[PDB]
Amino acid sequence: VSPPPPIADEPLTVNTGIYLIECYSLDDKAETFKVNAFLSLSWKDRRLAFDPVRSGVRVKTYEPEAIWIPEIRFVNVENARDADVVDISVSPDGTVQYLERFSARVLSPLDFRRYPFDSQTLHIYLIVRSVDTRNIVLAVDLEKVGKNDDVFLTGWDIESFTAVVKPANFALEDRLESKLDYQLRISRQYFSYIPNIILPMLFILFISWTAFWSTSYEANVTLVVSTLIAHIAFNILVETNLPKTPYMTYTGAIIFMIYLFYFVAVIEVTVQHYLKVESQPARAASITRASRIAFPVVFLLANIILAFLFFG
Amino acid sequence: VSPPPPIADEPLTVNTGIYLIECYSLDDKAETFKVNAFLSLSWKDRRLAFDPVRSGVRVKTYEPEAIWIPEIRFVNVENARDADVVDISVSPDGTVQYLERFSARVLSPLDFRRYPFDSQTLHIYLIVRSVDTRNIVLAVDLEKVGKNDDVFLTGWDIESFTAVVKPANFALEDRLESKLDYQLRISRQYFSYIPNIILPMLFILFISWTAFWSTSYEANVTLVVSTLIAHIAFNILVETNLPKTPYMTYTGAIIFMIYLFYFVAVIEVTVQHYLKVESQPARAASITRASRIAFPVVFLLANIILAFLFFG
Amino acid sequence: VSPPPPIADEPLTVNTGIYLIECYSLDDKAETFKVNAFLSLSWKDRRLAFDPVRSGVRVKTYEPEAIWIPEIRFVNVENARDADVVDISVSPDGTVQYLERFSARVLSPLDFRRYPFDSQTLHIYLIVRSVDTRNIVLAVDLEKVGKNDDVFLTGWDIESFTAVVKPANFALEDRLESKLDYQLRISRQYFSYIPNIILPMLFILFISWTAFWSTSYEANVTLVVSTLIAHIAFNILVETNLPKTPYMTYTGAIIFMIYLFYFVAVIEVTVQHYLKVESQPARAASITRASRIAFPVVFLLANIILAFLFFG
Amino acid sequence: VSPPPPIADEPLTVNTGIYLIECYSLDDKAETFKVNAFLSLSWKDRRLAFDPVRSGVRVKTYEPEAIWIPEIRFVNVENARDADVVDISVSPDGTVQYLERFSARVLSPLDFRRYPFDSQTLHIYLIVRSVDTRNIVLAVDLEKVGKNDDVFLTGWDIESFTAVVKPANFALEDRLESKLDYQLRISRQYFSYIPNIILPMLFILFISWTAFWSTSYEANVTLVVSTLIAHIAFNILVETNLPKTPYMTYTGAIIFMIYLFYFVAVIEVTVQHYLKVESQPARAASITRASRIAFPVVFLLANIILAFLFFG
Amino acid sequence: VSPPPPIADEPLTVNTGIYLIECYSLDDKAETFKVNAFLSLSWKDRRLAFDPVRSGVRVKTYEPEAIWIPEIRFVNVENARDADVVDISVSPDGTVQYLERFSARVLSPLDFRRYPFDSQTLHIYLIVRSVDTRNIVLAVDLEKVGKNDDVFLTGWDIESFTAVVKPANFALEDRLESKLDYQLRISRQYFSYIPNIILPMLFILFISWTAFWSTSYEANVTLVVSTLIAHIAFNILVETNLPKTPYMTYTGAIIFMIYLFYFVAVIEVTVQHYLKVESQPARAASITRASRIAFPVVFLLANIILAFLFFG
Ligand SMILES: [Cl-]
Ligand SMILES: [Cl-]
Ligand SMILES: [Cl-]
Ligand SMILES: [Cl-]
Ligand SMILES: [Cl-]
Repeated sequence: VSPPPPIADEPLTVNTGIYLIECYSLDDKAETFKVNAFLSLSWKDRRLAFDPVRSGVRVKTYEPEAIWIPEIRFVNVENARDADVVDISVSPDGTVQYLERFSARVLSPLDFRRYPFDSQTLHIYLIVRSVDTRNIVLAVDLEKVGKNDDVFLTGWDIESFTAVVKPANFALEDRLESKLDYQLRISRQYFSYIPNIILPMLFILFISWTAFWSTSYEANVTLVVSTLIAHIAFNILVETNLPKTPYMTYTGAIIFMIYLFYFVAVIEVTVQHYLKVESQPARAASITRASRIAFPVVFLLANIILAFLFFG
Repeated sequence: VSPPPPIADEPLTVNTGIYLIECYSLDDKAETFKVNAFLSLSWKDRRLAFDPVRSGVRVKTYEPEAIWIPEIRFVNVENARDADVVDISVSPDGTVQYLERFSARVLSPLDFRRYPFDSQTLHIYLIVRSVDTRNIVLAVDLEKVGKNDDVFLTGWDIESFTAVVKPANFALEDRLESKLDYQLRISRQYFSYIPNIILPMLFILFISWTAFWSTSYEANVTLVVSTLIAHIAFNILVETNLPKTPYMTYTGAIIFMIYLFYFVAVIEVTVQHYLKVESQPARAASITRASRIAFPVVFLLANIILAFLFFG
Repeated sequence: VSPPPPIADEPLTVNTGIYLIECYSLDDKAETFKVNAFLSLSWKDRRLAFDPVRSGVRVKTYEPEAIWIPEIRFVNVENARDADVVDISVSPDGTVQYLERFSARVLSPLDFRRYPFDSQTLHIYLIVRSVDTRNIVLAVDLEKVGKNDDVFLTGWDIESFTAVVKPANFALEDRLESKLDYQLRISRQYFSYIPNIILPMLFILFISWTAFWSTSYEANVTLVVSTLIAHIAFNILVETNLPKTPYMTYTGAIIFMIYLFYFVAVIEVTVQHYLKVESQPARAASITRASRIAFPVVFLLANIILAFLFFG
Repeated sequence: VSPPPPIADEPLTVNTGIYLIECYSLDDKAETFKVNAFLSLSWKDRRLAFDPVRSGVRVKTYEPEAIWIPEIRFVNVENARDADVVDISVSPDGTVQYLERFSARVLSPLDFRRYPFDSQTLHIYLIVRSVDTRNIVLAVDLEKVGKNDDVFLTGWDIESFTAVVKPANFALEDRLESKLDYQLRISRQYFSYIPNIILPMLFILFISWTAFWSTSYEANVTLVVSTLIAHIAFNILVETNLPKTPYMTYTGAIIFMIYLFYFVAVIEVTVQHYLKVESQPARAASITRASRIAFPVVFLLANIILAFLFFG
Repeated sequence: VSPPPPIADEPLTVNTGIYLIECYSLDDKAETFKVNAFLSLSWKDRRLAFDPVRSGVRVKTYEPEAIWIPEIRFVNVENARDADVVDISVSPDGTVQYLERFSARVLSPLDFRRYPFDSQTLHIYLIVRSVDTRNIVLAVDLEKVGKNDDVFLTGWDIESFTAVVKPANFALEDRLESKLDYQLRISRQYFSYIPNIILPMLFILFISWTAFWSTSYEANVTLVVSTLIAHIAFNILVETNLPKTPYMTYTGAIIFMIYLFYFVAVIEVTVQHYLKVESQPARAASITRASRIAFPVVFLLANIILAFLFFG
């Protein structure tokens, strides 16, 4: 119909609230997730007031096409939400209670600096646009914000679901707008990464390090290059999941360090064989004895330094 | 129109029933499946009673827009169901029979602790919301719950399809709700996993174990590392299907144990060669003779212990 | 409007017919295909009879919303068909001719016991439900069943498209139903499988068998294990297409037999080297000479036996 | 409303024309492509004639629901086209001009006998069905057939877009139909295939051929088998794109020939080693000297013969 | 209703403007992206003028079905946009302000000549078609063109979003059309490509180059061929992302050069062994000493020349 008119100049306040039902399909590469929740709205319309005694009823039920309903939209969605109306009720003083169930796909950036052990915050933005006759603002109803106990995300742990009470008011396309922020905090389940990726990689590296206790050139070459091939296959498998980022991450640094270590091991084997052929066995023995202790200690120190750099 | 009014205060009872027609597209990674079934509803509306003699008919046929129909919704669905109405009939006393055919996608968690030999239970939740004038509850009609004989799931065996008679009543968004639980029990067909994965892996391990009957260092190195590469390829192929879980599974433990065994075999080969070079052949012979018996027995004992731990 | 009334008690007969236009997207893993065809219906309604002389016309054209049309549904479809009405015409005696074009996705199980050389039968089920005032049955019009000459399936040969004349009548949800069966017979084009998979595998096996003409342990080990790795890669590539079945197939048996042969070849090489080291060259020579003839003959006999078992 | 009536018996002629705007998503495996074009129709309706002087206008604009419009359909489409009406105008003599923009997915078979250097023809079929009162035929308007200059297909070169003027008239479902044929000629861009696939394969084969200048059995075995593994990986990568066909193609023949060459090279190495061990060095030298020249010449001759067979 | 009439002959001017909200899903292989933006339109209709004093209002709000709205379409879209109307307001003099929010998928070609370090320009075309009574042209409103500060593309850096003020007027299908061009400039984030692809490839090549400091034929063969296999795997992984182009790119040239270098290294190893066997050690020593310096210098010079050719 038409937005309600003020007494003198006051803005119209709409109280909102979101109750989560389902959360699924978190795509790391596309930075998307899908949601299924309740949307609650409430405002005051004095034109709908009635006398309970004369009417003989306490609550009046309306239809969406029979009264004025504010237009609320989500900002970071791929398309408009698929919503259906559940209930509309009017109090004797004119207060309207609105409820609906929707479904939508949300876009939200992610941070991968600590990819196996990272935490993320997902954002949902609600906006309303002011009409040429009235100014509309948004508020938060704290008793209508929550989530179901059966909400589960495959691979993540859900911590909290709150909202920022203070809205943001600005001007866009020669009109005023109000924005609300709903935040969902999640943590990644990293248990499966240890025995699936972390430990076999260490085993393969330790297997490659056995060339320092041998003097056969062909066996050393075979060991080191074959372990390198296995490392390449594991790196391809891991990289199939991580997206491309404009910064450095923990896993990428570790993989690059492993490549560097393989290169240095090849150089050491080559040097030892060259010295042995040149009839200098003592120097080659000394070099291989040094390397036997040098490689693991440097690996451990570099890993400690990287862990401090990325998590400290 | 409007919900029927009670005599004094009694709640309105709606009898439900689901008859399965199709079941397909069980996605382990997404924890989803698709369904195609009949939905049956029945309640009492005294305002629709008629006299069979005066009307000359026994059953009156209505349209969905001409009478009041309760709003029933599924809880764990990605979107609202696609339904069409099949038949609406009214008995002379006012009893309404409703039938429809729908299609929907259901979300349900799965347990993978015994992944090759596991059984699952799938859940379908039906809910109804009470209106401001009447209270509505849900019931189960046992003669209208069942499934077709041609219902098939690719890779699973269907056991039963029942419903929990007792509903759950609670308060949500300042209104009362009633919930029903439909359970479908399935079992995985594990026949194909044995000759496709289990036995070739054993063959490859046995091939790698042949290095204990040889004294050539290069051949032993080649055998063990190449078998390791084959193991890595098989592990990648198997892991392409299993999702990531916050707990330990049977297959993952077995794979990790195989990696450990390969590492120990490499260490044994390296030790034997080092002892042989150092002019101590008897100690190397003794070690290799011990290992020849030690490896299979330990493998068998560890497999028995793991099987008891996960299935006992 | 309302279903036509009988004279005394006779059921209403609806003559059906399906004319195929397109067939595409046969998914072996999902056991699905898509269709695009014509649906023809015909029945008698005495309330629509007219006099050709008075009206001055021979055929009267109606609209779908102006007369009664029976509700026909497909049983094994994922969703309801997307149909549009092409023509409705009424004969002077009351016979109605109905035509429409639809599109749908069909679910039908497949048998993979002879996967490269198998034949399949696809099923389409038509059902109708009886109303509370009349009983409805289904019939087949043989002059309206057929297919286009340009219907093609990628990888299959289309043989015939017939229908079972006799319908199935039963009771479901306290009402009578009639079901018709349309069958489409197809055969797989197996030409490409021979030079793409069958012959290179034989070449690789023959290459691995060359180790029986050599006495170098390292070369034999390299040959056999590298050919095993190639076999594993080919097996992964083949298995990417075949779904998982609760029974044994031809290809799986062949692959398992090849794995067994590789294991036995490794054992033979190991035995020959062990005998040679132990200063028993005559026994090793005899064993290798025996194996040279033993392996191909056993392979051929096992292949003949398997072929007789699966196709005889 | 109703189709226009003839004077005595003449059929109704509809002039058609298609103007291409976009062409994209050519799927070789599914044999599909997507289109976005204009559809133009024109016919004569004498019931719509008006006097320009009395009306004071030259062109009258109508709505699609206010006049009769023929039903035109595409034959080889997966679903019905998504169309919207752009303009309807009527000339003073009764000639109607119709314009619309649609989008559709087309099915069309492809020929892969010369897959890297092949040319294809894509087909679009337009059909119309005759009503019980009038006969309708199709014609081609040559001034309204064309394509945009920015139409591009990823990986193909567009040559021409014409139409066959002569329609095909036949009887289907007891009615007459008229069919038109629109053809689009395309050519594949084969530039990228040379340096990406063709030349590295030749390099690998030449690398494998170096075993004829050596007398070390182990090195020869390593070279040949490792090059075979690389060939298998390249063949898998190439075959990921080509679909399965009931005939032989150029690429498949070349790959099979390369497999045959690898097998013969293995046999030659094995024979040379066996002769050398048997204290017959001259015969092995002669054989290897012959093979050094024999292999490339036979390869070149076989390639020339295959090229003549497939392209001559 | 009907387009507004001119005074004598002037064309109707429509001022446009696009405000970006979201940009996502840039597919390199399909050459597509998705957008979510505001569309603003403005024109003059003298038939809607009113007197503010008599009406008592300053702005009049209409509905889309109550007034005439020009038909604006996007040219390079896969389907018609999904739009909803936000606001329609009319000034006292007759100026109409129109606003809507849409979503669409755009087709735009890309250039890959400098694929890791390339910049692209994306194009959005707006068109309008003239009616038979009035001529319509398009203009740009510079105060309504812009983008949000939170617009992000995964893997790209957004630089600017402007529009070409001058429209293109031409004739199509016997009517006049006007076209506008909106351009979006983006730059690829190339940081991740260095440590993920560029440096490990250099490490592998350097590892393969170690064969010039050895005289063991078998070890050299193993090193070079295994590094070649690793190169093939890396090349497959890189090529999985780049589409096929009718021209040469930087990455393809580099990969082809690496293949050439591997071939020449194999030839050098083979020559050295052949000379050594023929009792000419000095010539082989000289050749290997030359190659030790020759290979890296030629590699560096070729890389410099290629970089100058593609970027200079
Ligand atoms: Cl929205
Ligand atoms: Cl629902
Ligand atoms: Cl249906
Ligand atoms: Cl169509
Ligand atoms: Cl559009």
